[PDB]
Amino acid sequence: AKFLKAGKVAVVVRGRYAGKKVVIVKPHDEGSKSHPFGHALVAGIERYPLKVTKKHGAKKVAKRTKIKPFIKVVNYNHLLPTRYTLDVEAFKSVVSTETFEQPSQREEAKKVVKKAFEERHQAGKNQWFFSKLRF
Amino acid sequence: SINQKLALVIKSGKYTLGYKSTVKSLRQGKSKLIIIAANTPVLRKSELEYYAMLSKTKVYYFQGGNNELGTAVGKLFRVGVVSILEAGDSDILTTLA
Amino acid sequence: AQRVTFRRRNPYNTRSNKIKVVKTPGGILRAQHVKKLATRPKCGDCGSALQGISTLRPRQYATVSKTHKTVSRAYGGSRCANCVKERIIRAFLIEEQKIVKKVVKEQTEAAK
Amino acid sequence: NPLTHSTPKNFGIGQAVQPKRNLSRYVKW
Amino acid sequence: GRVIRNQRKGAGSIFTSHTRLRQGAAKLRTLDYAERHGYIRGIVKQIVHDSGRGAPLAKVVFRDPYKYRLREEIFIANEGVHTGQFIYAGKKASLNVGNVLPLGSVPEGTIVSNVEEKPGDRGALARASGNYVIIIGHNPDENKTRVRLPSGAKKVISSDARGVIGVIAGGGRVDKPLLKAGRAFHKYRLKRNSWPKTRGVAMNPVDHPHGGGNHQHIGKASTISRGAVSGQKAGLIAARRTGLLR
Amino acid sequence: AKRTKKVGITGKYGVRYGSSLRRQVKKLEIQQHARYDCSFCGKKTVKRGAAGIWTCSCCKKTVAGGAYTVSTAAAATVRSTIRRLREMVEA
Amino acid sequence: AREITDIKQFLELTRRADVKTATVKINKKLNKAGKPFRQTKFKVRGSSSLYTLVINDAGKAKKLIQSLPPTLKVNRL
RNA sequence: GCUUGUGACGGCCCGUGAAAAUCCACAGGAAGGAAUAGUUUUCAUGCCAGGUCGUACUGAUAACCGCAGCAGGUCUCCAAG
RNA sequence: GAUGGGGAAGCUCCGUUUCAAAGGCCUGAUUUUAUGCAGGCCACCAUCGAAAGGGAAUCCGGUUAAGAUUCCGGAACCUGG
Repeated sequence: AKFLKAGKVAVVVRGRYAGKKVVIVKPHDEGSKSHPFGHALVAGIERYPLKVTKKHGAKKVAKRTKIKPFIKVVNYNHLLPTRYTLDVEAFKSVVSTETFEQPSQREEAKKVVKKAFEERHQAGKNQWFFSKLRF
Repeated sequence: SINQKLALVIKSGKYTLGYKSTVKSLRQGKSKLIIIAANTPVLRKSELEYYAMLSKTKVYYFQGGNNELGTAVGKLFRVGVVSILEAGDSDILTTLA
Repeated sequence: AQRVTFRRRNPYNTRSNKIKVVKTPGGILRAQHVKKLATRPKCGDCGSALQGISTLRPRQYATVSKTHKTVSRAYGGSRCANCVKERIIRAFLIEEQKIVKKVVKEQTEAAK
Repeated sequence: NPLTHSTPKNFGIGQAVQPKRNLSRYVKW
Repeated sequence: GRVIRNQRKGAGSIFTSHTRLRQGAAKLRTLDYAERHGYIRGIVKQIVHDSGRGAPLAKVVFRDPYKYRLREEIFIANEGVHTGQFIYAGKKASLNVGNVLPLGSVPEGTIVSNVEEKPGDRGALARASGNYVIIIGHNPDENKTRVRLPSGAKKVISSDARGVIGVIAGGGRVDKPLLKAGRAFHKYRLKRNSWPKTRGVAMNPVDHPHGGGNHQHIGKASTISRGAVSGQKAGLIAARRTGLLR
Repeated sequence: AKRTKKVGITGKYGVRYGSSLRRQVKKLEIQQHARYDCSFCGKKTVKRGAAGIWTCSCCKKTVAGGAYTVSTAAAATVRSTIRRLREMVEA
Repeated sequence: AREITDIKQFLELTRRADVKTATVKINKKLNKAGKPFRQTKFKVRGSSSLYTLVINDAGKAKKLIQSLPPTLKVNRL
């Protein structure tokens, strides 16, 4: 069956983001006026939170754990689909084709993504999706 | 043997050839089986298996190089992986594979 | 039918001493010393000249903006982007199968 | 607590550059 | 008299080795904890040509145990290695071509090369191309090992002495006629000044013991005592027999 | 158009060196300039760069080997003897 | 040894406070194929560079010359 | 067309045909810093200094060496119909 | 080719990182004062050796009885701050 879906984590293997982890939010399997190929809208995190430890108190923890996200159209061929998953229903509205085209709507739509990700990093659900891939 | 299995799929059933055209059938879950050469590079095979365990498809290993696997599907060129997306009157799916 | 000399005291044809023949504004042919050509930077993996970098001599990169010396992928000015595509595949699928190995070492305890 | 992770580093030869130990027995005096 | 030509190689002036293009001294890895209590893996980066030698070299890159870095070393490449190969080194390694094991760890009838005389000399025996020693037996108490040196001599060494599995690459080298004095000129420019060789017969009573006379001939036996003295020794030295074999 | 009859590749040497030596080289120089199958990429790109080293131009593997040919005679029976002693201890 | 295109950007460097002098060169050329015209250049001298503006349409070139700042000491032709 | 430069290919080797200073990129994440406002001299422009010894002329059928203003010897670039 | 060492009646010889306690950095700790004390580091450990090898950056026009890619006029560029 089709393992590219709304929750499926992937890895970005092609360009400026190569090595970073994403989540496939709104896949278009076949067709579009532009992008005449199967592509998937994704959201991912560009900066990974730094090592946090017992010894860091006070303000370091909040400034180590800062996440920087992104939203991108990407071609399947540039993704490694993997078995992991996220619960994506938070921002399903906020990451969309309508968000692109009006780039103001893209920096409005990182906030609802940046907030959903720093939540999950508390309450350590999806421990792996927040750890820097290494290569 | 396996040759008669592959050889009967040709005119009775539909299939794809080569790496990049299996993954499009495999990422679409149209792949009912894949046959993978013995000389194929490890990191290639490792990835073809990983796509399979996600799409839950049977991975059968042809015994031979890619020079022989194309001799099996009746091609004059080498082929390193083959995906069977619809089987013909042959028994390939129901049997050992 | 004009002929021209070296402009420097090296009489000899060595690798640094190359000459190009130039027509000046004052009508005369004159020789012009030329500096050795620049080689493209190479992928430290596959060896193929990695595109996007400007080809200069080594100390002429100290004078240049950083966009000439880099691309915006990870391992930008270093590996050829198909050597980065692999080592992402290889870093994910080696430490993928490496998790499956560590459950079997928990099972091989309870199975025996 | 949710954010902090457990590494453990594996000294089993073959991996994990060795820690700093007490070499006081081995030093060249 | 004069000082003859073989007495003239000792002071080593123009007779030294031509060392410029040589990749380095091909050795095995220093014997350490990780190798004698277990194995450590490198990979062979490129297998390359060394000047003055007959056999290719391989550069395998290990990971330093006690400090963060890489360390790369020069192995004489056994036949069958390829770039991208994992090369395992240590007591607990496996028997495959290119892996360096102690000799006690391999069964008799195993073919290894670049074996060590004593443990930790980083290789001695059978380093020329195509050579190998066979392991013909063990002595598990007062630990030794019985191996067959490439000449056919049988030597007995320690069982902690490492050696690398397989035959050294570059076999078949001397099968090809050299065919002209030029190709032998390009051979010894990368080695040393031995060439060409004037027959001591063809020189004067000063230049050699074989010199002089109104014909070319040696005049006395061409076999010399092992107990000869400096400069007397030219010709077949302390031979037990002589003449074509039958 | 076969041109020469006996000498083949050694026609470059002309009349010199004697017939045996020229014929004994023709044995090897047909081996070292020959083109071999590649045990990895599945094509035949393999050629010799130097004594001991055999370079694929496809998969860029370099492969150590025999001086005038890929696999030496006494080598192919080492990697069987080594394959046999390995199974001996693990079986 | 540089060139300026926009008129406005040229009006900046004249005030840039590194520019002590300028000049106006007049060159008589022809355009297209047939007929000539009067081409002028304005060369302002920086410390490290020399900027020039080329005016091929003489309807603009006069409105520009008057617009030069009074401190700048101009050498015409 | 000739001279020189260069690029992509091919041949040859039991011959595979220097080293280093020097400069840069990348991996890493030490730290340091937005909200009444804080950086960045690898973007632009602007500012100051750039020392010591060599520098003439022949380079040869008389300026070099051969007792000399010697038919000898002596490395090299440019090259018209 | 010094040093450390090692020979040599001695002039000096071996050797060049060698059986060596072979060294100065990066800033944190200081706002009594500047640098104590601080963790970490990095072990390559003289120097000499090419006016043809490697190498930061300059061009055109004019000028002298004799000098110029150096002087003049103009147009650039590099390096350290």
